[PDB]
Amino acid sequence: SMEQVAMELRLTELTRLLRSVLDQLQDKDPARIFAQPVSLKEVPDYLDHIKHPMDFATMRKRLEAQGYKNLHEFEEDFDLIIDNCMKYNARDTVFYRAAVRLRDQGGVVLRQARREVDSIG
Repeated sequence: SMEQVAMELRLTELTRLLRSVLDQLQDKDPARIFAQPVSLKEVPDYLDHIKHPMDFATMRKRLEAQGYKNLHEFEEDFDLIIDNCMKYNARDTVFYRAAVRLRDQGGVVLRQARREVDSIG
């Protein structure tokens, strides 16, 4: 149907905007701490601690399959990256501190993304 096409075009355009958001957030992680999944070879107990692991590569795979239907879904995954790190790692660690800085910096980006998503529809 034409309606299904129009819906698909909106999803495609959302995907464009989320790719630009994703790039901007990942620039706020210049150490590449959150770039890839935590390795279960190197952290064999991880899944005993963290039930829903997340990282920027995993988000990028979902994004490229047009797997985020709305900004809320995308933000959920970004928040997992931060929140998982802040639980597994202690306050005095480079990992935790990196997550705090990513959260603070990413907030700004996400605030305007929400306005754009609402504005353009």
